[PDB]
Amino acid sequence: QKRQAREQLIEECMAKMPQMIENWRQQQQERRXXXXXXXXXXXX
Repeated sequence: QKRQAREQLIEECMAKMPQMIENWRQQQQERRXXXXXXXXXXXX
């Protein structure tokens, strides 16, 4: 039972993997462009 619970958990987590990594990568990538637009609006 424990083993199967482990395996199902791994399955769900691997289904959530590309989702989480894309969600965070795009968001960090967005924070870079919002900090670049706030530093280029403070410098005009």
